Amino acid sequence: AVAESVIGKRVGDDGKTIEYLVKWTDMSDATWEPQDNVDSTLVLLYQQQQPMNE
Repeated sequence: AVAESVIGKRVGDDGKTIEYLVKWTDMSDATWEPQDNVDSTLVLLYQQQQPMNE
């Protein structure tokens, strides 16, 4: 339950993403990365993929 590891999306960080998945460095499968701008620092990046507008 901390901001450390974040690497989960339904695709790659190139130009064809699909969905958000957040994975911590202790309890994998927490919240979400891509469509999840509830951080703006660790997610927004993996969300660079997702405009966070669905």
